Formats: sequence, structure tokens, C-alpha cells
Amino acid sequence: MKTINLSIFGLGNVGLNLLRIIRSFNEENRLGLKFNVVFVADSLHSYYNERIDIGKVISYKEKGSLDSLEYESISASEALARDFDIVVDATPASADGKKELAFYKETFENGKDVVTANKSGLANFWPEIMEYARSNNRRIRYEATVAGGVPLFSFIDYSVLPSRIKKFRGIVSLTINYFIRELANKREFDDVLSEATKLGIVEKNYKDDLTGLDAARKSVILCNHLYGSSYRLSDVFYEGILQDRSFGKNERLVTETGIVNGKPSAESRIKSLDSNDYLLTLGKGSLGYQLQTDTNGTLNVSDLYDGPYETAGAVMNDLVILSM
Amino acid sequence: MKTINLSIFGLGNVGLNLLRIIRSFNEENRLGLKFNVVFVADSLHSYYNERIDIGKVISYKEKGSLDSLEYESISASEALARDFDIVVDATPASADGKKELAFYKETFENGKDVVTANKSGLANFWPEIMEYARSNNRRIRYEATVAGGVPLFSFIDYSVLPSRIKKFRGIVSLTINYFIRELANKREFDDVLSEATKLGIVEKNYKDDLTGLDAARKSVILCNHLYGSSYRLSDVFYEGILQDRSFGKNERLVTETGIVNGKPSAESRIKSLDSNDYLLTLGKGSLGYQLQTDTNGTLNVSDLYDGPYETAGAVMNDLVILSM
Repeated sequence: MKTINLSIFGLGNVGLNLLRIIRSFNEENRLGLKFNVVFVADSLHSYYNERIDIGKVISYKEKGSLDSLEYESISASEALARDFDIVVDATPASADGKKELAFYKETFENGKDVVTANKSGLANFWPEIMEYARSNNRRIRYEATVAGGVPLFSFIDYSVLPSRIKKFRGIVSLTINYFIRELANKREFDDVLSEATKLGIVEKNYKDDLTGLDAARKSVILCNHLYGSSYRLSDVFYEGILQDRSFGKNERLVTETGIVNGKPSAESRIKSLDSNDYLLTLGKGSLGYQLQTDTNGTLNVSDLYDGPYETAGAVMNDLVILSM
Repeated sequence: MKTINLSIFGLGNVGLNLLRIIRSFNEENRLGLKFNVVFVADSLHSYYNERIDIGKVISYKEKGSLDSLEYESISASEALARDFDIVVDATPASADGKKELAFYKETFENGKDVVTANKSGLANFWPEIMEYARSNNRRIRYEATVAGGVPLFSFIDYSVLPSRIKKFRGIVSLTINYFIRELANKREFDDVLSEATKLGIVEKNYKDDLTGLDAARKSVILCNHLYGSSYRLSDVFYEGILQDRSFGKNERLVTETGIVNGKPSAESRIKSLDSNDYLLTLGKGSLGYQLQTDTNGTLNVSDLYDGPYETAGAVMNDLVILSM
């Protein structure tokens, strides 16, 4: 019954799976919703149509032949001025967050909401983004930015409303933790790196993950959402593994946020956890966290395996929340 | 800014903790809400006032001296006709669910919503309750009826919207599982029972828990919420421990719901779980479940310790959802 029009920016693993999810959702949902896509962009192409054929976009993108699509081409700024409801940002993250900030400003000014899977704008320019949203009376959600497809922001926003959240601890950065755990198997860094590269576990440029900066960016978003702080990266603590030492079987890079000495605090630190720690029960592919609350107890939430499809499922959850 | 008026029925462990929670929430919430109580009842007293003094009610109830409260007394039916927004049902559960059915009918007809922690009406008369709600354009939520304070219905309703939920497995009935695990420690039933009685783990009448009927009632609610079925108790399978045999360390009474052979299905069965099963990681005081979804992955959610305060926190979450 109700049709919501989307413009999707980014067709990497998350954005492409989001298209697949939209098609199945439109077919199957009991929610009285239909999502219509009017615009898709990737790094090479930007296509607009009143009713993009989502199946065709998926097919052409899988075949590596979006070149051959005959839709109107318009720039991102032009697309933002067309009539639609919500922007999805599944683009590559910039180093400094400026392109994301400028993009959300232009989105809100054009009267659209944002759902993002890109954490860069939020980790660097949170108060500016929220002020543009407020100014323009628009909304932004960002489930997929921290803990992938594991409900976290929706969990906070709809499941523990009565609490004033006392503390978050979790494994939210898997690649650095993978390396830590392999090193604890008494392996050499260069052997771990070599294999992780062949497996596609680690990128060509692994610095952001292995210095703990990926965790730090996530912790800014977490801390600001939980405590209403306006932090940027410089407000949080982090550390990484790049320093020669042995690691124990119980060490993890744990991201923790709470109000400490009256001030919101966020830190990602390598800790040797007690043997019965819930975080030690998580597999190398599993994101999870412990949420300590003053009214809804201490809650443990995790998935079994993190991946882009479940991440795109979190984006889709945000889209439904904004629509309903 | 926005005031929501409540009538609270039941001042046992959940209802009394709910009063405490309302007082702290009113003081502390950033949600722009205030909850005003106009009516409280327990088994002995029924008090109405435009603005019940919640602190006084707590104090008198703790001191065992609600006798001495000077507010108007009116019957439950009279109270339902006064002006307010939401009924909270934290009363003792009847055997057959009829009193709960009649109560919700009268509530909806008087133009109020229901939040319940009592599972009896829902386990026996779900389709009738939902029809009265629909007829009267009112709503009912029931977070606290299954898995206590662990978000479950709100989790389904707000965190995994895009999924068509494929399966639920969990430990939702702690007392029977406590007995199973103690028996697996090579103890005799009568010794386990004797101690459990002194500890307050088991009631004077332990039949509903130990025959698996408590689990079965929860599974009706679960299955109907997940699959849109209209089941009653006779539609689900259950079993208990009351039969002489040894139990293994890996046995649990697991409640499982899913669509099986095209039909919604719900069963609570004693299973010997594989050693790496997530449900085996839960302490004897911990409720938890695994939710397998087609769009949001497989999610594991649990608390550390179940108790009436966190249960009342789930009731409070439902109240906020209905108000906001």
C-alpha cells in the first residue's frame, strides 16, 4: 500500500545485497510497504528512472556490465533534487569524513532522510551532521555503521527505552581481533598477514583495521548515540597491533563506552579477559556485545557470522523504521 | 511534556517494581514523557486518584499496610471507565485464561490499550483477544509474558523488520531447566525439590513448571506472534520431568518455534544438545534464545540473570512503545 522511493549510492557488497533484499522484501513483507528505487550509483555510473528495474541492475552489476544500462545519467547533486524519500549511503568511506558531511547536508536541504552504512561522516562530523538534520527537520539512521547486521542502535532505540544505559562492551572490529587470535596461536605476523591476504580477510591497505582506527571510528558513533555526546575521533582512545609481543589466548581488542567520572568515555583496548567473559565465547567471525542497563538488566547480543548480506539487512531495517 | 495515564492491576514482584521504575523514569527520561498513575489494585485493595502518590503506594505496600490508604475505592470495571490511557495487567494468572479475556474485552471497549505480564489470556484466547482489540481499535503488548526482561517481542517488532523469521529456539522456562540440571548433577528429585523450596526457586504448587506447561503457554504466544497463527495450548507440544530417569549434563527443555511442513509449529522438548550449542552457555538463572532470520542472520540474545525488576523493565518498555 505505501510506496517509499529510494536513491541508493554505492553498489559494493552492501549496496548490491540491499537491492536483492529490497526485491524480496517487496514480494514478501506483511508490513504494507513497497520500496521503489529511482536512482542507483556506483563509482562508474549514476542512473535515474522513475522506476529503476532492480533485477536488471543486479544482473548487470553481477555480469560487470552496468555500462550497457540505458537510463538517464545525472550527478549525485541532481539526483538529490529529484522527488524521493530516503538516501542510502553505501559508498566507500573517505579518510576525513568531509565528502559524507557535504553529502548529508545537501540531502537534508533537499528534504530527504539518510540511512548510512558509511561511518566516516559520523565519526568526524557528528555534531555538524545532527545540526543539519535538525535545521532541515530530517532524520538519519546508521545501524550498519557499528556491529554490522547485529541489532544495536535499533536495540537501544526500541528495546531498552526505559534505561539510562550504563555501559557497552563489545567486539565490533573483527579483522584486528582475527590477527590477535592467530598470533595467540603462536604464529608470526607476516605468515598471518600473508594467508589473511589470500583469504580476503584483510585489505591491501590494512592500517585502519590493524592500528585500531576502525574500532575507534565505531566507538565515536556508539558513544555519541548512547550518551548524547558530540565527540570526534580525537575524543576517544584506541590502540592496535602494529610493536612486537606475544598475545595470550584470552586477549581481544574490546570497544567499551560508558560514563566515567561524569564524562562519556569510549576506548578500544587490547585486554586479557577473564576465562568466563561472554566476549571470549564469540567465534572469529562473530560480532557481539554486552549492554549493561539500569532498568533492563545486562543483555548479551551477537550474531554467528558477520557478512555484507546481514549488514544490508540492517540498512533495510533502518529503511523500514524511517518509513513506518 | 506528554503525560500518559495508567491503571496498574497487580502489586506483586513485577507490579511493585514497575511503580519504582515509573518513579525513576519520570525523573530521568530524555523522551519527553511522564507516566501518571490513576489507579492501583492488588488482591486486597483497589485505589483510584487523579494522581496516585506512587512513592506512598510503594512505601505502604513494602510495610504491608495498604489498608491505611485513603483514596477512593472502586471495582476494576469502574476503574476501566475512568479516563486514562493504558491498563497494565500484572495480576496472577488464572488456569484457563477466561478472567484475562473478559478483562481485556472490557478494557478495549472502554477505549484503553493493554500491556500485560500475565500470559493466561494470551495462551488460551489469542484470536478472541486480537479480535476485541481490532474491533475496538486498541492495542496490546506483552513483552514480559515470554523471556522476562530479555527483549524478544520488541526485538522482533523493531530490530529484524525485514526478515520473515525462520526459527526460534530458546530457554524460556528456567525452573524446569534448573531441576533438569541439578538432577544431571546426580541428585535425587526429592532432595532437589526440598532445597529448591527453601531457596524460593520453586512454588508450593510446582506442577505447571515441572510438567512443561509453563513453557507450553509461552510457546503459544511466541508462535502466534511470529507466524500470525491463532493457536491455543492444544496446538503445541510439551513435556516435563514428573517419569524416573537420569539426565545428562547437556539436556535442556528447549522451546522451539518455526514453520514446519508449511504449518507454524511450537514445541518444548527435553533435548540433549551438542556441546557447542549456544543454549548450553546460559547459566541457570539466564533466559536466552537464538533467532534464525532470512534477512538479519542468526542472532543470539540473553540476559545474565532473570528477575522481576528486569521483567517490570520489559513492561515499561511496552508502555513507552505504546506512548511514543
